[PDB]
Amino acid sequence: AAYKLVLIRHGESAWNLENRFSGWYDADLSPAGHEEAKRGGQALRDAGYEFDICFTSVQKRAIRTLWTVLDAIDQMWLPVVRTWRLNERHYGGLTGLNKAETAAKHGEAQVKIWRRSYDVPPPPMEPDHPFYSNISKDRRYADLTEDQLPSCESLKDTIARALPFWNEEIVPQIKEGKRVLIAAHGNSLRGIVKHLEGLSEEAIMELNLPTGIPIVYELDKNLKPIKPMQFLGDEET
Amino acid sequence: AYKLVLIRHGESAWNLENRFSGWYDADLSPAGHEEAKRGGQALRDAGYEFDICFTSVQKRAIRTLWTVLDAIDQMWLPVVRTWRLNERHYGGLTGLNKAETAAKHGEAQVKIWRRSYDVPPPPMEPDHPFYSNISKDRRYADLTEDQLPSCESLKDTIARALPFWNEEIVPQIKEGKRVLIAAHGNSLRGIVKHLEGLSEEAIMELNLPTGIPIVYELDKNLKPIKPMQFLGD
Ligand SMILES: O=C(O)c1sc(-c2ccc(Cl)cc2)cc1NS(=O)(=O)c1ccc(-c2ccccc2)cc1
Ligand SMILES: [Cl-]
Repeated sequence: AAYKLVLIRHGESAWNLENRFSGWYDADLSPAGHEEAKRGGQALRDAGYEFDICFTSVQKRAIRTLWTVLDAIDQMWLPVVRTWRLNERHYGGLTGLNKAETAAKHGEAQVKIWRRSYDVPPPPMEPDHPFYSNISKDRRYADLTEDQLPSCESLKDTIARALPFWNEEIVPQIKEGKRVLIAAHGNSLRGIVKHLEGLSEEAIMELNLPTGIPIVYELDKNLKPIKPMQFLGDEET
Repeated sequence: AYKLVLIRHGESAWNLENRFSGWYDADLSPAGHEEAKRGGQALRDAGYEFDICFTSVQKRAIRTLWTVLDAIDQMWLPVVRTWRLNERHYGGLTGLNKAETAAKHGEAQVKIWRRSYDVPPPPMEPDHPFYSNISKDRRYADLTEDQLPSCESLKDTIARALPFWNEEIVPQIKEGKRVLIAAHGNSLRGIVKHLEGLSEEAIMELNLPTGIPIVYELDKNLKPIKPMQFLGD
């Protein structure tokens, strides 16, 4: 095919072990998540993959995933572009709560609604939230407009702010012939896959990308996949 | 009162910093990595904040920057890589230790290369074990035939570093962005010579320490207001 695109979702994070909602909280990879990224990078290396430009988020679990991959494929010299628009979904007032605290505060009915809904956001992250200043006041978002900095996101919102970066910055590079690697998060990559494959809301909500695994798209010149996404790695994985 | 921070990477693998590593893409040794950690330590203790980072395309510098960014919790910063910040290209000497250099070319010629600002070493020829490894490396594929060196005098090195400084770094400094630069001995020499208006002899005598933040305070014309200061204990 004309073009080749590779995606990778970061592995386990420090708060995954605590089953706390991270969202825009900047949790690091756990040691296992780091090893996952090493194995994904080794897979890209064994297949001889070469890239020309990399995109990631401003969250260190994704950036460290990208770094680990670039180390394993000996392409640390590649240009790297970071953007908030590839960040994980913003989980609003749920940020920092674990599974038990979430169920305790909101009830399983409300939680089920948030789980299966495409466009209903979680509560907003208010100024008295324990991570409000940690996230909303982080200088890395200093240049965001008031309507750009979310207090909370539905999956719809997440995709709606990821896809402008895709269209305006990634698509031109792919059509320039550059081999792109995107290292990001479950829900931002969902936005990209939903656009690539023309998936429905239900279908994208049922899609769970595996972690630490290179995802390969073969694309024609209009960036339509010519075959299903392919996972790279040993036969087991 | 702009703030500019430079950091020179530390020790590379296989003693290659005592072997004219130049454009060979040697990785840091564990000790050189530890050095970068200590420098990042120092910067975080001091509460330094950056807005943009510049480095070479060589992994010992890149990994140094990565280690600093990790230590100061600023991995989200934008990073620009450029070959123009590469270490000096030592041509045919690349990879040889001091004894092998003397044995191959003689003490008199080696002293001349050591002390001269504008006499390059001999070119890296196809028989050199690094010739195809460096000259056919994909990251240089866009360089014009005049741009890809086979060897560099110190003069050459500074001459290709300065256009990047003037065209890319200066405008960021003038916008008030706090710049971090992680690079190599001789490209950083280029920056320092331009900053302090040093002479050729002076720049050849200056030996920047490794793994230590080097802090510059510049006025509205990018002229240092005081000597460079080092960050540590
Ligand atoms: O079970 C399920 O898959 C989901 S998804 C979901 C949900 C999705 C979107 C919104 Cl906005 C709100 C909620 C709720 C549940 N149920 S849960 O028991 O309360 C639960 C709560 C947290 C976790 C967790 C585990 C690791 C790291 C971080 C969090 C797992 C489960
Ligand atoms: Cl980077």
